[PDB]
Amino acid sequence: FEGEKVFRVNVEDENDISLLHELASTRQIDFWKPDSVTQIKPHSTVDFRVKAEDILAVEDFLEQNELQYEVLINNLRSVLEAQFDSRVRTTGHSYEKYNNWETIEAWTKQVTSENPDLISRTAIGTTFLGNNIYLLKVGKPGPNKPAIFMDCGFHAREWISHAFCQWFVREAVLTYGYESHMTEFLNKLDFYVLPVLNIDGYIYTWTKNRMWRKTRSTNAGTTCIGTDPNRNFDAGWCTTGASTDPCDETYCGSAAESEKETKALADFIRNNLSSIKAYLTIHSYSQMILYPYSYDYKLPENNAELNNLAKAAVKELATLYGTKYTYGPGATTIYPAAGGSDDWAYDQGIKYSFTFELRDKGRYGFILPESQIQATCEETMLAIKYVTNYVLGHL
Ligand SMILES: [Zn+2]
Repeated sequence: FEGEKVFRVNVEDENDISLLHELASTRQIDFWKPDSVTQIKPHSTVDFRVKAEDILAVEDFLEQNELQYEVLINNLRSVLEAQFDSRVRTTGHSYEKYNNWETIEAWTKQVTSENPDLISRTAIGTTFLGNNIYLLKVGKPGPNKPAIFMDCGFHAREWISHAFCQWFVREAVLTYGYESHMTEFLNKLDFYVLPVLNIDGYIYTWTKNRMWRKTRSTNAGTTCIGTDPNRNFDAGWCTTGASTDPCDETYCGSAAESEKETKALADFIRNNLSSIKAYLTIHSYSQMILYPYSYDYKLPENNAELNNLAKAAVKELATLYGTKYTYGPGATTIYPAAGGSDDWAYDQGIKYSFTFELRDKGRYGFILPESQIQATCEETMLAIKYVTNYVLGHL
């Protein structure tokens, strides 16, 4: 990644959109925000990574076509080399470092072993490569308990999301019995926490390509690997904002739930639907709380409720470090995109369904340094606990 840059471009009108589409047809562009040229809406900004050999051609294109831009990251190599800046020295698990899959997997076994009265672990299925997909149930044992479901690591490169699910579990077990809200939460409900969904992809970001997003499944008739798991669910599947080309980063897959990982998640949720009252899915970056719908311009029946809940959660998050989040329906932040898990869960009857996009706002983008894990998780905890308390009181 030596000499690679990440650009941000201001798009005003449809002319700017088709210009970016033409640029992306001329050079290989890795869209960071949103996920593809096809998800770009008028009056927004767009972030994308450019290869070293393409920097001058891209800059020339932006300048001569009068697209206003800035360089977010001047040398991606420098940012990548600076990501591992944790002051915690150890080769084992740390909640303040990014942990590889072998380490996270060992952590799921250990944290469960150490806290059997608060945590149980199951494997809800296996990935394309045969890795167990672990799910942790966090709560004091009891009958007929409602549940909140939270997943992290849909997208391989969004490392802060995987880190957050681990932090959440730590907070649940260490504050139970000591902080009144968490104590009430674990007594009355369970959290189902899926710390990494896209395990094969996550491994790939550690071993071969830090910028990988998709699953690692094969596709018929092409060398292009993987499906976008957040375009693989049965929600207006593959009708908008995605791609039928396996070589695209938003490939919807060969069918809804074609991926072992997404099928395992959808099966678990269907099998547990009477219990699950909220669905929370954790991503990065851009500091947003989004709710349905993304697949269509239509609004959910309880739009006013979801908007108010999102507003309150965003305000609660800001109380800690002043971090600013935006919020709203998915289809107001990007061009409509089909096949999302938050939309799917909502259409199953789960009335509280939210996507969280964590820090930052583009300074480091996906490559958030370890030194920000703690503050990111701390403030995010406030929003999650706020949503939990709301859900508990609105059963
Ligand atoms: Zn994501």
